[PDB]
Amino acid sequence: DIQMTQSPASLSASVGETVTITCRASGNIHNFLAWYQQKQGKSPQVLVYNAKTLADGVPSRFSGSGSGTQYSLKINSLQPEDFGSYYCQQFWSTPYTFGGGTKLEIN
Amino acid sequence: SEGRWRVIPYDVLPDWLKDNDYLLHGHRPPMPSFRACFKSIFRIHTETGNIWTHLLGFVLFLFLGILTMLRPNMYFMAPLQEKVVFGMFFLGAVLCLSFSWLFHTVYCHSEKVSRTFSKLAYSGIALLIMGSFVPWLYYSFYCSPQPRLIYLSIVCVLGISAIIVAQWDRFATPKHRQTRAGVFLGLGLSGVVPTMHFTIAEGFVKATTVGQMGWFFLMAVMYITGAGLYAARIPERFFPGKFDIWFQSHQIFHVLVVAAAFVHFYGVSNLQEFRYGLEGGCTD
Amino acid sequence: EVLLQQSGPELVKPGASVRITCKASGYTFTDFNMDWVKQSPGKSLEWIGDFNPNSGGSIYNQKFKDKATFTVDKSSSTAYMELRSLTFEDTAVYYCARETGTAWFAYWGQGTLVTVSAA
Ligand SMILES: CCCCCCCC/C=C\CCCCCCCC(=O)O
Ligand SMILES: [Zn+2]
Repeated sequence: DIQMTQSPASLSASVGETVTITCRASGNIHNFLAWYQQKQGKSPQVLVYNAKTLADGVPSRFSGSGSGTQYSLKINSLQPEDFGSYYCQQFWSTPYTFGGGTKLEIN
Repeated sequence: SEGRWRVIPYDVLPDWLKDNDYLLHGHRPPMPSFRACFKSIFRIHTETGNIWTHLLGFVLFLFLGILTMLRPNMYFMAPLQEKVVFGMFFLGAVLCLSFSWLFHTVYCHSEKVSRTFSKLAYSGIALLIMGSFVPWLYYSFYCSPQPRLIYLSIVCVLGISAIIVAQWDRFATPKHRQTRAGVFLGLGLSGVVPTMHFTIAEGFVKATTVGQMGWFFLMAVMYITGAGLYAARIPERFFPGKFDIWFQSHQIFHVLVVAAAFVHFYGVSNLQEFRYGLEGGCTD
Repeated sequence: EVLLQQSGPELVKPGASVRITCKASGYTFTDFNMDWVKQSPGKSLEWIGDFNPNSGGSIYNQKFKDKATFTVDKSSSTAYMELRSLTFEDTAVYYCARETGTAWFAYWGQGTLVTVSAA
């Protein structure tokens, strides 16, 4: 079971600043990583799949990077509507696993 | 167990994987993993036929290559010359077929990977056509060094020009499918001039009984048929969705390349026996 | 457009079973796989399994092997998940997500809240 580990856990920043969420995998997942944004009480929406491919309709500020076991999700200019919960998942190992999550606050 | 995937329809493909709108189903999804791309060789998809045609063909000319290269030197008039000149043919053949089946495997990796192997597969075609003239021009003008070097200069500047154009991103776009056909077809059209030269320089009867006059016909037909099927997508255009996996236009073009290079080798071989045979020696 | 409509909220006593619906529309239902995700309140997402409606196969998470059971109705483009022997640890929101070749989810259902209480 490939277990993911999100570093920020609880992220706080202001409007316009650059933030980054990392996601370290226990084993190699070969860029089979997806990022999701979930709002309170609603379903998650994919932001970046296949490590770096930006999903359709996602603003350009969301960027995906990394390779092998370490990956990242960067936000260029943080926006007041970017608050919520962010998750990383891997779809390489036989039992798919999500990260711990990262709550994002905007001051 | 790990790295699982399923084929997707055409509509849910990214823009860099939509090269043929007549192939409706059976496409590999974008998988940025070389391990998954090479394992897909043993799975059914739109690229399975394209891969195995030039994967097997690369072995055919790897066998034909090192068999001719390891022929005992006591059988050649000029072992160093005839082998280096023959080597350019099998070198362009091994490069062309390797750059092709590699391209059709990592085609679904990413945009950067597909863009890179696309230029290699395009340049490999020119390397094959350039390398095909090296043994043919050597024995055709075995006694005339002036046109032998002039035609080599023309084929070089025409093939390098084709490779230069092959490095352009808009060259590989679907709107220029007829353009990519005309480029490498015009590259083979250059060989018409030395073919007529050899016919009038030697006897018109010798151009038929000696060597093969049907060599030009077999080659020109496979050049025309290969370019036509490629630029028009003939099998799938009539019935889209009926040729997603097998007998598509790209597959028949892949086989025609291996068949045409096979005929050219068999043609240059009998073209070689005439040069160091009597009545085939140098004359004024 | 592609839409995944799930059943309404469930309120059952412990020890009972339940069946969650995932009505698919806007695409060929047999062309893609459908997954099931569990999200406990205040916790992260848990992958329950996937389902291949074209071949009928299903791969479960060993955490839920004796918990969930996947069913299909190709004639209505609908998927089902069946949770048995419900306890308090099963009170969560259960999603159905669709793949696109590989298991990255571009389409999600609105979610089905199954609450287990004895009040
Ligand atoms: C001995 C020469 C061997 C190579 C030439 C024979 C095969 C030629 C194939 C096609 C000729 C016209 C080219 C049009 C299709 C090429 C498209 C492509 O670049 O893949
Ligand atoms: Zn090809």
